[PDB]
Amino acid sequence: IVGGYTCGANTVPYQVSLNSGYHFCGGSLINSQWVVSAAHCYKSGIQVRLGEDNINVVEGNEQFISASKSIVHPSYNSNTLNNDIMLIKLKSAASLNSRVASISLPTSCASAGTQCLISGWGNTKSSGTSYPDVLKCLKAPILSDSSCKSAYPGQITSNMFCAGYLEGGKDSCQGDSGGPVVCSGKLQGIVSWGSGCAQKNKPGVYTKVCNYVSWIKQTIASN
Ligand SMILES: CC[C@@H]1[C@@H]2[C@H](C(=O)N1Cc1ccc3c(c1)OCO3)[C@H](c1ccc(C(=N)N)cc1)N1CCC[C@@H]21
Ligand SMILES: [Ca+2]
Repeated sequence: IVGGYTCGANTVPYQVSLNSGYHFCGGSLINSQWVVSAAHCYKSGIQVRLGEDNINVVEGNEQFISASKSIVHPSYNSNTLNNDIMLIKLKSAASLNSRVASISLPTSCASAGTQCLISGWGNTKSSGTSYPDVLKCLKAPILSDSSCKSAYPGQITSNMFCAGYLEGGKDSCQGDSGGPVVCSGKLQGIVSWGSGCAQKNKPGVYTKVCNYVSWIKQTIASN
């Protein structure tokens, strides 16, 4: 997260760290046995880490749970990043509490100007790599489709939206991928891609989760 603020420990209880010996992606807990992340975060050997603040220190409230399966959207396209979403099933159900909790799926898509909360443990600088220990937070609005498509002509599908600041200086970045964009208490986005981080006129692009709710529900029901 570039230009954000320290969330505070366990203030974002649905936030997850995907770990393979190191943090590589975020995710969101959507019930006690399933996580939503980005398709481009796919790998084998994923451990899900719940209840984290400092990812480098065991502080209490952590639960480490292996992924038993990862389900990349079958129409995910690695070139265009269309359908950049993946479901992860936990080996065992998480123990839900004040500090470990699920986030609701949306019943409707969010409109432009909706202010959202984006969080993660990714890079906090644009040019240069500085990773935080603790979870960072950023408040950012959803941009209009017209502004999104003028920023990234020809690259924006109906399954994507832009959020952030055209003036720059505030954005998600490397390591934030697959993390949550939560607006009015519902999961509306997944950190997917962008052009650098926090560059002027290059806002972040996010998977539009409201387009996948039935897929999510049908997939979880059958697995
Ligand atoms: C694996 C994808 C990679 C991903 C994300 C991204 O931007 N990519 C580049 C990419 C790939 C294909 C594309 C694309 C961008 O635009 C159209 O098609 C991602 C990324 C980069 C920048 C932001 C951001 N500024 N909000 C958000 C996510 N990077 C960081 C680490 C993983 C890598
Ligand atoms: Ca920790």
